[PDB]
Amino acid sequence: GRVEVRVEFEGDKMRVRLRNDSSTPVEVHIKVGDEKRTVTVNPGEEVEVTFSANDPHKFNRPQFTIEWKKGRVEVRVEFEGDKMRVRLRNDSSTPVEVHIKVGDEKRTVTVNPGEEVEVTFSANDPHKFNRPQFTIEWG
Ligand SMILES: [Tb+3]
Ligand SMILES: [Tb+3]
Ligand SMILES: [Tb+3]
Repeated sequence: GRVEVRVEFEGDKMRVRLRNDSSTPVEVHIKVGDEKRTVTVNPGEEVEVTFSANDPHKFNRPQFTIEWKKGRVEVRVEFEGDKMRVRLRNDSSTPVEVHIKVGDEKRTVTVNPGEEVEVTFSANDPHKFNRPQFTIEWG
């Protein structure tokens, strides 16, 4: 299994592309401020989710929840100063590799059931954090 989540912050828009390269349908929840969007991604399927905000600063702390039907992986991104914090919580019965890609930086962490992992990324240039992407891998 693999669920690919790509984010682009092109403008007043957060685009999220979700690919389910696994054999079970996943439900994906995204929260940014007052707006929550929710989508089923069937096996093989790609879905685009787009938030708008006049003030693009309201996209500071987006949360992603992948549900398999229990089984949830929660991913919170906190853009604070020159740093991007990524907090991964695994609430399933099985470990998950999370591969993270922010500009040049590539980073892989295992997350066992009931573990929370925080990875911090640095930027010389806050435009490094404009197209962050993460993949959750299971079995
Ligand atoms: Tb684009
Ligand atoms: Tb539902
Ligand atoms: Tb469920």
